[PDB]
This record gives sequence, structure tokens and C-alpha cells, in this order.
Amino acid sequence: MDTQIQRAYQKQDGVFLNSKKLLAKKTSAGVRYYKNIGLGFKTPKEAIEGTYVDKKCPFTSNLSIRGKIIKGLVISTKMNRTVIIRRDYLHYVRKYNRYEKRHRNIPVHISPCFSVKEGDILVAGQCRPISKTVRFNALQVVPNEIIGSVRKQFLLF
Amino acid sequence: ERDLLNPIYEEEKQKNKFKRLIQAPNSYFMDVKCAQCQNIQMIFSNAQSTIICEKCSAILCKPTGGKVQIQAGCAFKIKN
Amino acid sequence: ALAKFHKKQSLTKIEEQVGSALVELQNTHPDLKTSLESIILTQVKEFQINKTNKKAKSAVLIYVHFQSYRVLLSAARKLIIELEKKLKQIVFFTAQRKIESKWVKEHKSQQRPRSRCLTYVYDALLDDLLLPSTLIGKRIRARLDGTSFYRIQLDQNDRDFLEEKLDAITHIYKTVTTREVTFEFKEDKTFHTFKK
Amino acid sequence: MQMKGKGKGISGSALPFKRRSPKWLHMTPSTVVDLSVKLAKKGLTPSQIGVILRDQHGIPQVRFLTGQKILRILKKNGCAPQLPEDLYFLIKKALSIRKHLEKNRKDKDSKYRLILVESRIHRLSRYYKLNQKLPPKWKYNAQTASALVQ
Amino acid sequence: VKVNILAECLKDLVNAEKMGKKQVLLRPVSKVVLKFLRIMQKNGYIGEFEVIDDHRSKKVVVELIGRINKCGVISPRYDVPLADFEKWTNNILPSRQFGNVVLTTTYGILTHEECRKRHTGGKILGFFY
RNA sequence: AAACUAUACCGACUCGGGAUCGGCUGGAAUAAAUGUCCAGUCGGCACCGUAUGAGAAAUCAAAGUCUUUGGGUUCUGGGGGAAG
RNA sequence: GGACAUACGUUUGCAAACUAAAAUCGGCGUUCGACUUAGGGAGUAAACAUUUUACUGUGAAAAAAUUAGAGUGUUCCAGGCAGGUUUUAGCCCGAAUACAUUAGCAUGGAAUAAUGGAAUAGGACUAAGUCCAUUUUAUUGGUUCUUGGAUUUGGUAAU
Ligand SMILES: [Mg+2]
Ligand SMILES: [Mg+2]
Ligand SMILES: [Mg+2]
Ligand SMILES: [Mg+2]
Ligand SMILES: [Mg+2]
Ligand SMILES: [Mg+2]
Ligand SMILES: [Mg+2]
Ligand SMILES: [Mg+2]
Ligand SMILES: [Zn+2]
Repeated sequence: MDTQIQRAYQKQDGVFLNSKKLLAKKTSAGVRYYKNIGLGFKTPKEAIEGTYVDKKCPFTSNLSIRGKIIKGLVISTKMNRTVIIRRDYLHYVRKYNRYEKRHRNIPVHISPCFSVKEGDILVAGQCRPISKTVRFNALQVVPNEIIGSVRKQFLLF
Repeated sequence: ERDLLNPIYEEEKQKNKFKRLIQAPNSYFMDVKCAQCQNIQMIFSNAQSTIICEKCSAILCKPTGGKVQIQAGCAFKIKN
Repeated sequence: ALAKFHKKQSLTKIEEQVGSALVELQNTHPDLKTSLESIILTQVKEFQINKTNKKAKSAVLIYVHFQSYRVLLSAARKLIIELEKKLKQIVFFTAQRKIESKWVKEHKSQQRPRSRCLTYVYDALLDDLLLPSTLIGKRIRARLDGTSFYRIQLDQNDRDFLEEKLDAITHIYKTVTTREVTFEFKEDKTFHTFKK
Repeated sequence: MQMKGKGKGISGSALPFKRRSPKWLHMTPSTVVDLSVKLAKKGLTPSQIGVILRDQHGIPQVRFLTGQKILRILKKNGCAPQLPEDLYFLIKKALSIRKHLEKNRKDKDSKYRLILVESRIHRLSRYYKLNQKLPPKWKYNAQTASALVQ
Repeated sequence: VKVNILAECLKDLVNAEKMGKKQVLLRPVSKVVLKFLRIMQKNGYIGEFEVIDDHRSKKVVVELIGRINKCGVISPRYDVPLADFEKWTNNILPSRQFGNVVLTTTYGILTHEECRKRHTGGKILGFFY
């Protein structure tokens, strides 16, 4: 009644079981879409016993992950199940023979399963284009503490 | 010509606290014997305050920059 | 006694004598009772001090468990005196230190406290041996080739107890550590403000 | 030498070589720990407590004897001075300045001096906050100072 | 404040051989300062040397032979591929005969030359000739 | 503003010498002085002598330890006049 | 590079190198010998040593061009041809190589540098108990159990 309607006008799964399950009145009916992107990645416990209907998830959908895999710090928590990760790298300068600092910002999609927080390191995978920016989904989240400015924070992670 | 590893005692005795090799202080500790109670209390060569004799309540030392003047005729051994 | 040991399995002729020897002193002398009650042993090692004189002069070093390290130092002086009289051998007490590995870390959530590192552990013994009195100056020298000599500064007022063990220590260190350790006596360096 | 392009010297204090406790003195770590916490209870700065133990009861360097640094001893025994001497004092005079400034709203050398002192305090906050040794929402403005006055 | 004490110690020393000092006392010292020292020593530039135990960070005393012409460090310790070598050999060294450009490697610290032996080298540290 | 030492701040070194201002520690005479002197020594203006060290030189103990060219960082200049 | 020395690893499988016991076999319980179980180096491959920088090395970096090997285009530019009919309805030989920094991949690593681990406490290792979750057992239950996770406790460690 909550996870289902909640504003939006319906939220099923990829494997349209449900209502039909009432046919198997004895074993386990409460099926949800289960998956495992593999690639050396554990599938979130929370992902399984959730009521969430996120088609853009890498464990609850026919969303693949291929090639490019990222690790970066998180900037913002706003946006619906989407986050911006900031990567901090050095650039070399041919002439002066030294480096300068630089940061690329990245649009990342977050399946409800893992719980966000601002200023923590995150691991993204290469998933098909989900929107103008998005092209990365979160696969493994590590909580971390930064006392204040996320901008000030710059780590060659 | 001088050896820097086996320096004269005098030389190092003159130099400034922090200039000596191993580098040690000048301050020391002393057992003071009140002019009455006799009680023997330990006082630091560079007391930063006035000191009373925990026995009666006499005055033993007055504070200064560095040295501590000892009140009247009180006894003092330099524990070392 | 197998009592005054931690492994409690079997002792060595040396370790055995040391055991009864200790139990002896707490029964004989009332003062070492309190302290020796506490003292436990870890292990004991005997070393031969071979000089060119074809003379066999041995001494033994005893490992006191860390728990009783406090106590061991509390009466250290008197203890060694009686142990040498009662064993006619040179006696040295150390703490049973456990060294941690440099690159062999294995417990992700475990940091190697400096307290148990090779520099600090091996540097420990020296304090332990000269025990009764701690050194004034410590130094390193680099012979051309690449040797490292540790000429250590010992207090003058202790020339007694330390002058004799002096050779044993050198030799035990060269065995455990690997460090050549020559000593040098220097009158203490009292630096106070003599005021007449 | 802090906020000083021109002035700079050497006050003193050089811990003697010998890392052990003085001979003449006998005091199980515990003995001291009592004095320390007792003294502290009365309302003392670990900064001041150590001073006593040196001037009064011949204990040169509590750390050397206990194997414990004063503030630590104190924190283990609940007797921890909430806000560190560091910050505390700076803020104290930082405040004293403000009061004096009021009745002397014209004393310029003091306006300046306060500017430096308030500057420092922002430097400690940056620090003490980063060592999770002070809540992140800490803020010295005028209310943080008067807050401690009550 | 202070920085790259290797530089602190190094010049203090050069100033020594240059002034003709008979020996030198280097105040702030570290493993690096010492390794570099035994590398100069091993190659025969400086004489015997003693490390006094300053209970804080040791003080060293180096004997001065009289063959040190110059021994300094290099500002930021740039990275140096084995391919980047001649550049620096013709750059820093007064000839193709006193090759002593100390570098830091993963293989520790080697002579400008030893790094070609071990075949790796990496970041520059200092030089002496 | 010729807001001038026309000489950025932090740091380490290196020549000699006394005299200073502030603090400290030893000592001597008187005397028993918030004084005087002798000797140290930190820190502060400044001077004297001198460099097989620097410079175009005047000169510089730093304007030194830079072709044997690299401690950290900020600001500035790039023929003159028109022009700040 | 090994080894060993409180000392850069652990498991696996392989190979194994020698030794301590027990068996069998021969001669006269033992002198000895060959042949078995146990044992780690060493010898590979996978799992681990906080995360990068940085450096080694190889995979990738089109051709032409630059460098450059062979090679008398009459020298040369330069083309990539050409060399021997005296085995000539066939012979000999060529079209090589290097550099390619910046970002990505595989990988060896011990220095400098940054980053990190046990401090409210809690951590670590270990045993048991309990609770949650779960693979293979045909499948569904119920127990149990393997396997993860949660706690409580007790033991061990120089906490
Ligand atoms: Mg920074
Ligand atoms: Mg200073
Ligand atoms: Mg005086
Ligand atoms: Mg004077
Ligand atoms: Mg010039
Ligand atoms: Mg002059
Ligand atoms: Mg220049
Ligand atoms: Mg091993
Ligand atoms: Zn009295």
C-alpha cells in the first residue's frame, strides 16, 4: 500500500508473478526478482527482502554492467535515487614537469537497497544509458567520515 | 681544533640549555627543612609559586624568573 | 619449581636450578618473599663467554614474563645478587618481548603498535642487562666498510656491578641482536647550578 | 613564531635524557593517579596539575612515571576538562578583550589584537573539530563564548 | 619551517667542505639523511661518522676528508624513468666520470649508476661530486 | 607619500671582536643596595675589523652558501619617451 | 636468490628432496641394506599483505614520415629490390628493427609521498550457547546440518 502506490501509478517487477502466485497456495509465493551481476560483487541482503520497485537497479532488473567500473567519493544526496560522485586525480604538465589537481563529476544511479549518506566512497559499474547524464550504477557502498566540506576533501582514492 | 663528540665539561656547562649535545636542563630538586616544623619538603629549583610548609604553614619559597629565593634560614639538599 | 614458569612442561638443567633457586630465596629471605611471590618465568637461556684465554666463563639470562616486569624491576638489584651467589654464574633479567612482523600483517583491523617492533625490542635488552643502572649516552658509528658500533655511555657510580657483566652483555647481545656493543665509562654529567 | 613577521625567540623546557623516573621517588603509578584526579576534581587544568606535581611533590614528568599523559589519566577517570585548555583560554582572553573594548570603543590597538586572537581560535576549531575532538556544529561567534560564561 | 632535512643536512655539510671545516654537526637527521651519508661514505666522499642519540631525532657528526666538491638535493624530487637518465646525467654531474645522482627506487636508494644495474630507478633525490 | 633599510616572509648554515637594551644563572668587593663590577648566556636595535664569497660598481655578514646553476611560499619587471 | 637467526606470508595441487619411526625381504634380537607413512624447504598455480602515487616489464599504441639493417637506383635523392644460366622449364636471398611520453588495461616492487587500521570503545584469535539467513540432500515440511551474519559469555595474547 506504500511501496506500491506511493504517488506513482503502479510498481510491479520484471518477473510478473504476483496475483498468479495465489495458484501455488503452499510453498513460498512472495517472489521478487533475484539476480547477481557477478564480476566479483556480492548481492545486497537488503536488495532481496525489499519491497522497492526500481527498474534501474542492477539486482532487480535486466540492467547489465559492462567494462568500466568506478570508485569515487560522493558529493550530493539529493535527487531521486541518483547521486553525484566526484573523482580526484592529478594531471601532468609536459613543460613544467609537474601536476595540477582536477575533478570529474559523475552521475550515478542508486538502487534503494544500499543506503546513501553524503561524503562516502562509492563503487559504480558501467550500465547502459539511463538518462542524459546517468551511465553508472552503484554496486558497492563504503561509508566514510569527512568532518565538513566535501569540496575541501580531495583524496587520490 | 676540538672534538665534537667528546666535548669539554666546562664548555658544555657554559653553553645555553639547548646548545649542548645530549641537551639537559639546569633546574634541580631540593629537600627543604622548615625553620620550625623541620618537615622536609621537596621543592623544584624553578618553583612558579609561593610554597607553604604542609606541617605548620610557614613560608618557604618565593617565585621569580628562574631562581626561587628560599625564605630565611631553611635547609636544602640537592637531590641527584 | 614448575610452579615459577608459564609453559610448565619440562625445564632444562639450567632452567631447573633457576626454579628451585628462586623458590629458595623467597623462603630464605623475608624481603624477597613479596616480590618473588609475584615473579614468574618465561624461559631461561645460557650463554658461554669464550675468551682467547681458553677460559670457560658462563652466565645465564632469564626471561621474566611481562606481567611481572614491574615487580622484577622493583627488587632487581638484590635479586641478581643472591642469584649469582646461589648459582655461581652471571645473571641477567629481560622481559619476554614478542616482535611483530613488518610486511606480514594479516589482521586487516589490526595496527602493529611500535611497542613491539624490532628496533624497539632489540633496543630493550640493553636497558635490561645493565639493569640496576640505565645508560647516560648511546651512540652509533659507521666504520668505512659498513659496520655499526654501539659505544654506550655508562654511569661512573655503577662501575661496580656493570664492569664485570660488561663482557657477557656484549656477547649476549651479539647473539640475540647482532650488534657489536662496546661500552665507555664517563663520570656522571650533573648539570645543576652549584650555589655556594 | 606565529603571526609574527619580525618577532621570534626561545622560551624554555628540555626534558632530561634519562627516560626513567627519578631515583629518590617512590609512587606506584596509582599513587599519582589519585593526586592527579583528586587535584583535578578541585577544578584544575592538566596544564596546572602537572605544575603542582613538579613544584610541590617532586614528580618531574608524570608521563615518565605513569606511562600515562595527564590529560589521558584524567579522561580515563571521568575527570576530563570538557573543553581543552588550548581553546578555553584563547576564548577567555578573546572575550576579556571584547569587554574592555566596549568601554573603550575607541582603543584601536585592541581591536587589532582581538582580530589576531579570534583568528587563532578559528585555527584551533578547524583542528579540534578534525580530530573529532569537538562536535562539528561547534562555532565561536559571540554566543559560543557567552555560552561558557553562564 | 623546515623541509627535506636531507637538504638541510646536505648543504650544512657542503658549507663544511667548502669552508674547510674539519668535521660537521648535522642537527635534524633521518634514515634518509643517514642512508645518503653511508652512500657518500661507501663511495669514499666523507669519512667516518657518528650518530648521537638526541632523544628526539638524532644528531649526526660526519668527518670531512676533503674530497667533497658539492652535494645538494633536488627541489621536488621529480620522477625519472630509466629513459630520463642521460638528461639528468649531463644535467647535474660535472662530467661523465663522477656519476653520483642519488635516486629513490622501490628497490631502495641507489647510486645514479646502480639504478641502471638494478634496472629501475625512479624519483631523484640528490647529487654529489 | 623618497609609507625608505628604496633590500617579501618562514628555515639552516657558515668569519673576528668588543659595546649595548630586556631576562636569566655563577661569582667578588663593598655592603647587604629594585645599585656596582667579573664571567656566562638566551632574545633585540647597532657598530668595528676582515673574506682565495657575492657584484657592473658604489658596496654587501648578506646584497653570501647560484653554471659546482633546485630548502618552502607570495608579489613584481621585460629598451626609452607618449604614461601611470 | 635461498636458508636460518622472536625475521615478507598462509592454503592448495604437483613435484619433491632428505630424515625419524613402523612394515616386508636377505644374511647372522641386533650389524647392515632395499622398499613404505610422516615431514618443510625448494618447485608452480590460485586466495592474502589498507588504498593510490611513482617505477619495472609485457599486452595496446594503423600505414606513410623520423631513426635504422640488408641493398653500388651509374653516385645520390631514393625505390625495395635484387643476387647466379656454368644444376635453369630451376636456384639463392629480401621487404627486419627501434621510438611512440598523456589516459586506459595485465603484472613484479622493499624507497619517497599521501592514505588507513584497535581509544567512547572496541578490536583480535579461539571454544561453546543462542537467534536470523542459507547451498547440495528428488521436491515440500519438521528437525539436523554446511555456510554466511547477530549477540552473550569464557579462554588466549606483554591486549
Ligand atoms: Mg593538503
Ligand atoms: Mg626558532
Ligand atoms: Mg646575581
Ligand atoms: Mg654581561
Ligand atoms: Mg645580481
Ligand atoms: Mg661589515
Ligand atoms: Mg636561480
Ligand atoms: Mg618465515
Ligand atoms: Zn613548619
